[PDB]
Amino acid sequence: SVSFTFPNFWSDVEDSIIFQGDANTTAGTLQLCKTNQYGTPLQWSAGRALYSDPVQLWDNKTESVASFYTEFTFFLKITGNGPADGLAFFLAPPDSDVKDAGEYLGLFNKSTATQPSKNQVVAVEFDTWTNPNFPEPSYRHIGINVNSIVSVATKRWEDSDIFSGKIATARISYDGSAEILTVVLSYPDGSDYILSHSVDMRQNLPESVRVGISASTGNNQFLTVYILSWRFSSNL
Amino acid sequence: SVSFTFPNFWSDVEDSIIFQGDANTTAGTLQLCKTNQYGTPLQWSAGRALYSDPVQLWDNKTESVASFYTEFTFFLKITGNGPADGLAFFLAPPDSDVKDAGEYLGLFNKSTATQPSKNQVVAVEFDTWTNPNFPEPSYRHIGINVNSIVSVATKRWEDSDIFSGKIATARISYDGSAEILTVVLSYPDGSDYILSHSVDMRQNLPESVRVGISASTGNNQFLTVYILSWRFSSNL
Amino acid sequence: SVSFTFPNFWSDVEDSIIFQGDANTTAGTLQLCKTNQYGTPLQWSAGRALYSDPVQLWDNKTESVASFYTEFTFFLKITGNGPADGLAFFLAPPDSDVKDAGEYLGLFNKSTATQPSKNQVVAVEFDTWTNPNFPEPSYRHIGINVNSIVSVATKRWEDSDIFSGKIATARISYDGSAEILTVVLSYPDGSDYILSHSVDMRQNLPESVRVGISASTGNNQFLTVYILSWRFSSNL
Amino acid sequence: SVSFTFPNFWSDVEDSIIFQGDANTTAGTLQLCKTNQYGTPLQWSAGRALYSDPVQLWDNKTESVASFYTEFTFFLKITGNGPADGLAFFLAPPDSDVKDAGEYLGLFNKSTATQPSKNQVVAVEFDTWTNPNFPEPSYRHIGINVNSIVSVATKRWEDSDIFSGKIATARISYDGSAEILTVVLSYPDGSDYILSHSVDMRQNLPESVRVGISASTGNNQFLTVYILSWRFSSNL
Ligand SMILES: *[C@@H]1O[C@H](CO)[C@@H](O[C@@H]2O[C@H](CO)[C@@H](O)[C@H](O)[C@H]2NC(C)=O)[C@H](O)[C@H]1NC(C)=O
Ligand SMILES: *[C@@H]1O[C@H](CO)[C@@H](O[C@@H]2O[C@H](CO)[C@@H](O)[C@H](O)[C@H]2NC(C)=O)[C@H](O)[C@H]1NC(C)=O
Ligand SMILES: *[C@@H]1O[C@H](CO)[C@@H](O[C@@H]2O[C@H](CO)[C@@H](O)[C@H](O)[C@H]2NC(C)=O)[C@H](O)[C@H]1NC(C)=O
Ligand SMILES: *[C@@H]1O[C@H](CO)[C@@H](O[C@@H]2O[C@H](CO)[C@@H](O)[C@H](O)[C@H]2NC(C)=O)[C@H](O)[C@H]1NC(C)=O
Ligand SMILES: CO[C@@H]1O[C@H](CO)[C@H](O)[C@H](O[C@H]2O[C@H](CO)[C@H](O)[C@H](O)[C@H]2O)[C@H]1O
Ligand SMILES: CO[C@@H]1O[C@H](CO)[C@H](O)[C@H](O[C@H]2O[C@H](CO)[C@H](O)[C@H](O)[C@H]2O)[C@H]1O
Ligand SMILES: CO[C@@H]1O[C@H](CO)[C@H](O)[C@H](O[C@H]2O[C@H](CO)[C@H](O)[C@H](O)[C@H]2O)[C@H]1O
Ligand SMILES: CO[C@@H]1O[C@H](CO)[C@H](O)[C@H](O[C@H]2O[C@H](CO)[C@H](O)[C@H](O)[C@H]2O)[C@H]1O
Ligand SMILES: [Ca+2]
Ligand SMILES: [Ca+2]
Ligand SMILES: [Ca+2]
Ligand SMILES: [Ca+2]
Ligand SMILES: [Mn+2]
Ligand SMILES: [Mn+2]
Ligand SMILES: [Mn+2]
Ligand SMILES: [Mn+2]
Repeated sequence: SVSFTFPNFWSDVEDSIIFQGDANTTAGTLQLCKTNQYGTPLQWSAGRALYSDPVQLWDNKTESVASFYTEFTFFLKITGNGPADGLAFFLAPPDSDVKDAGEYLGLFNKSTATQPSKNQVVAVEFDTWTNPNFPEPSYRHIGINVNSIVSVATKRWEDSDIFSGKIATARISYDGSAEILTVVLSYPDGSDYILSHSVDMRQNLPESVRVGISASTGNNQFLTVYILSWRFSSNL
Repeated sequence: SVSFTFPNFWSDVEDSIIFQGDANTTAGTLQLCKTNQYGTPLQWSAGRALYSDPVQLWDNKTESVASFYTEFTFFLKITGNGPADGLAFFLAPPDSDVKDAGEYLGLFNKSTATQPSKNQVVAVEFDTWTNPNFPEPSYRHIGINVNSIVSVATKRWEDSDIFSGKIATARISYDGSAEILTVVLSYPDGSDYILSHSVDMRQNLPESVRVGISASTGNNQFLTVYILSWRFSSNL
Repeated sequence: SVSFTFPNFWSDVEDSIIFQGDANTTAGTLQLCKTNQYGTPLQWSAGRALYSDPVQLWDNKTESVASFYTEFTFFLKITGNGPADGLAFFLAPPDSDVKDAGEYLGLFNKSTATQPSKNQVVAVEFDTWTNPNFPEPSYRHIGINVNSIVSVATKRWEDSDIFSGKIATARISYDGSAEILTVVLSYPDGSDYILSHSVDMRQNLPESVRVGISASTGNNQFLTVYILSWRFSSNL
Repeated sequence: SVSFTFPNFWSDVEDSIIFQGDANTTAGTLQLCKTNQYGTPLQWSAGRALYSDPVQLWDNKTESVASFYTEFTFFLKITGNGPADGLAFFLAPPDSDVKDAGEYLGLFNKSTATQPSKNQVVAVEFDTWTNPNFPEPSYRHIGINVNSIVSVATKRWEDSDIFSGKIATARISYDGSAEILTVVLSYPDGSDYILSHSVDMRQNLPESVRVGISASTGNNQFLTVYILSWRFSSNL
């Protein structure tokens, strides 16, 4: 059983959050990627914020899988028409470090991003940029990734919400018995996105893992991701 | 596309909410079942609060199913050791009225509660009382009901949370493409319940329906359910 | 050095709040005056909710009036054009009990309401009814009462806010050194009422007092006051 | 009759807020003074954020000082034992620009900071550093400044709250009729600071003024002030 709550990141979350890549706290929020003194986000950057304590995903001698829930708010600071690349919530082995930037969201490497058998990561992505390098929706989208940058299921993410300049609330749940991952993205306006898909953690990740949030950028400099709050709870 | 938000029920929600059975507003909240002048809940009562506007669940000539999300907070005013019977969120034909009280949660009739083919209702229940009349967990529980008072899937609901005297937050989502219903129950302490199950609305409900919240009581008078807030959104 | 916080009144505030007259808790709120089973407020009723623990207002040889701050939210459920009589925050001797209803706000008796030397109560009133019995604004108003139902200072209270059907936030502060009482009434719309006046508690109240909120009604039955939250802190 | 509300500073408040000195927005907040790429605050810096629209303070032949109320939250990011210099809310002529840093809080010049007749500024200061250059409390404090860096009235500000690492809420009100300025500083823990003092804006400021918040630093580099939200309303 694991749980934590960050109403904000004003306190010294140093002894509770592992910062990878560019990740760090900025004025009570988590800023995954670096910006210059002029507030302009740097190109090809990546960062991740992983919770220190590990999570018992499942048991082998019991085959019993754990359930978990996470909720976090984020703001997309967009100053252009081509924001990239987005952010993602994810689970990975405790020693997993930041990977490639750009379309890989700091989760995979260029060489194996499309090879599930060569990865150990499950994530829900909020993709603000359609990439031609591999198969994916031609529109902004939300998706569930199982050991691959190519989502197993996606949902269209409206630009009116992406460029809304409003605080979004992401909720992700997983029922260990049913083996179902669900994501709900909500905007203060009146729009909710719902995406669910069956996924068995036992065949995609080790018994013990860490949870975190990742973000990255490519050539454009029109986007900076900020996480305002974050809580999580898990039960075997 | 349908959506609404009730941060509270202080306003005159008369021209937006259909009250069934005992249901009504009480000091900014929805109180489904009646209590006396001494605050004591009456026995064998039932009540439902349905949103006026109908929701397009699915399309026949398109086979396309809609997705929706709902969130609401509730408080369990318990004054004894045997609180019953609980509450539930549900979807049913627009002309569906309150049914039997007690273990039926105002959703089914005594005679057909266990006969799916004789019902038109999908619900997520928060059952505070184990009934011997039909099969169900011997402990307090949360469940998904598909045209029957006998849940297709359940999750244990800890008494420490039920008798916590705290405001609970219920979240229910449905992905029309994946045909998955998910429920998350959260307590300000640090406990989250997650329950997901595949369910196809097309074979359980008509194209157009109404959403609502229901509650009922039996012989005991140790429980009074109050809904503090409620919002919903749906998209075809 | 006394302080307390009530984010709501869902818990059993029995062993912390002294209920006088009709006062009691109702669905997470404080309802000072009673209503029938039809939700209709009874005529000529009065009620007060005083915090159990007494507050040290001042001292003699020590010479040091205590400072305090209190904040609370309330809703005016109005169903007619003649709401009466309103509510008030007050300080009085620990053994002070509810007084007369109607225009006296449960704070004074009919025979001495206009005689300062015969009373022991300082209060901030939110008067929704202009009375001709004694001098007072011919319009709804907010006021500072020092041992009298006749305010020493008042501020007009716009009807657009009174019948707004929105939750109001009251803030009352007192600087024991400057001997100044300040009241600020705020509405979510965009209106703030400010009223300050010099007042020396030492010559109007005993060294030890209790703080509370009261309300009352007269002939009309168009108003029911509800207090949703309440907090207070003091320092000698 | 001017009013504005900033629940945060995530939006482009460019066409609503005049940034002076180092002031600017940082991740949804206002950062008055600059910090390097290492998050270290620069020495001897100053910045102010004034609301664009001017406020009508008072009139002559009309005789009617306007009343106003303002509320804002701020966080003191402290990394050392000598945080300086603090922040302040103020009113000054519309064309007033940032002044000297250090102990002057960006509000006065070194040569005239102690000369009321040479200044046009009324403010509430939150001084985290006792200066020996001029008379002031030998302990951290809150104060009301009338055309001088030497407060006419002050209140001790406990270090437990200053180094608390929690978000503080400041509330400032002014009754134009009573000519009374009141400040209330509140911490989520359970401490409220109250300070009131008589002040006539008519003899200290022009008929039209601008309101804002300022901050500054000296030699030490242990403090960085952040304003998370800010709202204000006024009425002639
Ligand atoms: C406020 O109302 C409550 C209603 O609950 C009163 O307490 C109840 O009193 C009845 C008997 O009159 C008991 O059967 C209940 O068990 C009590 N309820 C609780 C929660 O204890 C209470 O007396 C009223 N307070 C005042 C001052 O009249
Ligand atoms: C919900 O409760 C309200 C109580 O406010 C009921 O309204 C009252 O109804 C009675 C008759 O039943 C009238 O005499 C009163 O004038 C009504 N009160 C007000 C303020 O108008 C209402 O009937 C209840 N709703 C339902 C569906 O039962
Ligand atoms: C506050 O900082 C912002 C940083 O964004 C400054 O505005 C930027 O100015 C640079 C050039 O110096 C431009 O490339 C950016 O496009 C601007 N950003 C935005 C959002 O417009 C701004 O000048 C600073 N304000 C002050 C008073 O110094
Ligand atoms: C996150 O940002 C902070 C900025 O506050 C970094 O802390 C500074 O690190 C430099 C050296 O890298 C030190 O000289 C400063 O003294 C530090 N500042 C403070 C206030 O202690 C921190 O290094 C960053 N964390 C990571 C993992 O990069
Ligand atoms: C014009 O298309 C761009 O070509 C680049 C090589 O010339 C590169 O493929 C780029 O994609 C990269 O940047 C975008 C936008 O910033 C995004 O971050 C991608 O993930 C990243 O690979 C093409 O857009
Ligand atoms: C002692 O068991 C009770 O027997 C009753 C008949 O004598 C009846 O079955 C009752 O159940 C009813 O009340 C409970 C508790 O209030 C609950 O509401 C059930 O749904 C309702 O059927 C038995 O508990
Ligand atoms: C018909 O008007 C009533 O006259 C009374 C004397 O005959 C008395 O003034 C009464 O006022 C009372 O009711 C109002 C409205 O409820 C209010 O509560 C007053 O405080 C109360 O004295 C008149 O309505
Ligand atoms: C070494 O102490 C410094 O002496 C200065 C004169 O030589 C001056 O008093 C200085 O104070 C300055 O820095 C502090 C801390 O940052 C504060 O900002 C004061 O306002 C500023 O004048 C002393 O630190
Ligand atoms: Ca992409
Ligand atoms: Ca049951
Ligand atoms: Ca009156
Ligand atoms: Ca100083
Ligand atoms: Mn993608
Ligand atoms: Mn059940
Ligand atoms: Mn009055
Ligand atoms: Mn000072």
